[PDB]
Parts: sequence; structure tokens; C-alpha cells
Amino acid sequence: MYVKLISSDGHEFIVKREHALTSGTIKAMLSNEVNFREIPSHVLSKVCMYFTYKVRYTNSSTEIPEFPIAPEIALELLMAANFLDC
Amino acid sequence: LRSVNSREPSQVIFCNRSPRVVLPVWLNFDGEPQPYPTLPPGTGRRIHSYRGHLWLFRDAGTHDGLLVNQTELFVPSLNDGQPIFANITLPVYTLKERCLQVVRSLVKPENYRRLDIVRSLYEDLEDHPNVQKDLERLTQE
Amino acid sequence: MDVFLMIRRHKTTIFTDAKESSTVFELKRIVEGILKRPPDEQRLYKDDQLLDDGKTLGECGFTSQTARPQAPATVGLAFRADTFEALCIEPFSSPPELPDVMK
Ligand SMILES: Cc1cc(CC(=O)N2C[C@H](O)C[C@H]2C(=O)NCc2ccc(-c3ccccc3)cc2)on1
Repeated sequence: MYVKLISSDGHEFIVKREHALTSGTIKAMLSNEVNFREIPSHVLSKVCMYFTYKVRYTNSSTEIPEFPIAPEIALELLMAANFLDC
Repeated sequence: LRSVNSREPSQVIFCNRSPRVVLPVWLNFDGEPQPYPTLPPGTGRRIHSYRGHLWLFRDAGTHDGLLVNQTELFVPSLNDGQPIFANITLPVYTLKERCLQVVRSLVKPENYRRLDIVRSLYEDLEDHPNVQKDLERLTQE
Repeated sequence: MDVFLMIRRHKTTIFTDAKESSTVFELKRIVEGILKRPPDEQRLYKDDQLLDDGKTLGECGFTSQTARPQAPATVGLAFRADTFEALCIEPFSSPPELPDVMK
């Protein structure tokens, strides 16, 4: 029901399993807990926000808002996103 | 992948339900994308088109793809009375594409090479989304 | 209406949603179900302000405008009861500099 995603710096994010199964990487990594040796907290929190956003807004006519990214975070987010495949 | 030249007039309303300046794009009888005037966010426009013609919408600055009535293309149907309603909306972008969008929109493309990230990402940043590209993509179905 | 939250304690952060109309006490059931520890052994906060069990999350300040999927509101969580620990939330890691490429 929930899984735990731990960031490079130790913070722990507890998230619904299907939210997490957004990422094929994670799918494979679990299958429970998963450590992310290279993803700092300010990145992996954004990622979880996008999971919650994705599950919310996919398959909806109910007008969708822009997922925001601060510039400071853009690069690291790009790198995590490319790894996690999502 | 072209419009049908039916000459059966059709009235449409393009509503831009998106934070982006929208660029409407009609596909010609041959197949060339024809661009039309742009729609600021929230704004609407009443439109004269025709049954069986092809439309698709994009961000006008960056050519990011957008959805119309939940799908990729828009074909004015039997008009029945009353103008046909075309809702223009953000998709749920992948988080990767989304990141590309932001990074593209901050850096000058000259300086992409000077970003310390893998090389494959450098290629992806340059592979800008675009009509002709997507029409090739969309065509194969 | 769904509200979307980050329930936070120390280096623990839970992502969950809930009805605007469910109770602070009901949120504690949910935490209990996740962190395996009873509602009496836990206190909840918005910012610094301690929340009452029978108030709804709406009444407590968590609303659609305010607790969006892409920008969930934070609920502070505290533990232990023969004495309550003080509300404490480890901040997130800092982003680097910013590349001078950024007008
Ligand atoms: C016969 C015949 C002629 C044509 C070519 C044509 O008149 N078209 C092609 C498309 O179906 C639309 C239609 C057209 O150009 N109508 C005039 C027009 C002018 C401006 C707009 C417009 C769109 C977005 C924003 C602000 C203006 C739309 C339609 O198609 N069948």
C-alpha cells in the first residue's frame, strides 16, 4: 500500500505504491524500500509531488494546471527524471 | 494525413484553457501545417472551418504539444445547430519532458553544451518538439 | 473535495490526500495505519499552531486552493505520550548556486 523512498541525504518519503509505480525504474527497484544514492531531498520531494500530480490529473477534462519547477532545481530534477524514467 | 475538402461550413469555438499562448494549426489538403493567429491564455475565438478538416494546437513560443478535447487532433463534426467546442489544455507532460521545457526556456541553445549533465541529455534538449516531427510520428498509426 | 498533504516529522514525510471535511482525528488514524503508532501518542500542527482533534482539515486551513497535488500543504507531526517531544522538522537539502546561465 505504501512504499518508502529514501534520498541520498537520508530523508524518508512515504508514498502510495501505485503513485510510485509511475516510475518503471522504481517498479523494478522494489519488486518495501528503495535507497536513492544520487537523489537529494529537494529533488525527491518534487518527484513525489509529480507522482501525486500525475495520478491526479491523467485522464481528466477538468482543466489541468502547470506543474511548476523552480530554476534552481531544474537540472537535478532533469537528471532524476531521466533516471527514473517518468 | 490531410483535410477533407468537403466545402460544408462548420463553426467552431477554440477555447484556450491553458497557461500557454496557443498556435492553432490547420492541415492543408496536401498535408502542410498551416499556422493561424495566436490565442492568449484563457481567451476564446469563434471560428469558421468545415466538416472533416484537421486541426492541432501547440505552444506558440516553443511548440510544446497540447490537447484538444483530450486527444491530439481536432476534426469539426456535423454542426445539428450550435458552434463546435474545442477545448485546448495542457497535457500531463512526463516529468522528463517537463524538465526539458523549463531548461530550454532559460538557457540560450548556444550554451547547452556548457551544462554539466550527461551527453544524452544534451541531445534531448536540442530535439525540440515540432509539427513536422509529430506529424511523422502521428502518421504511423 | 480532496486536499493533498505532506505529513512531516523529523526526516519522515508522508504523501497522502484527504477530504476537506475529515477530522484532525481521522488524519491521525491514517498516520497510525502508516507509522504504526496510536492517535494519543501523536500531535498535529499547521505551522506552529497545534490542531484540535474534532476540527476538520478545512477548518484547520487545508483547502483546495491551498493544498494542491503539485504543492501539498505541510502538517507537522509530533510523538510520545508521559511527555511530548517538541515539533521538529529536518529541512530539505539546498539546491546548488545557479549557473550564471539564468536571466
Ligand atoms: C472551400 C474551403 C476553403 C477553405 C480554406 C479555409 O477557408 N479554411 C481552412 C480551415 O478550415 C479554416 C478556414 C479558414 O481559413 N477560415 C477563415 C479563418 C480566419 C481566421 C481564423 C482564426 C483562427 C484562430 C485565431 C484567429 C483567427 C480562423 C478561420 O477550406 N474549404
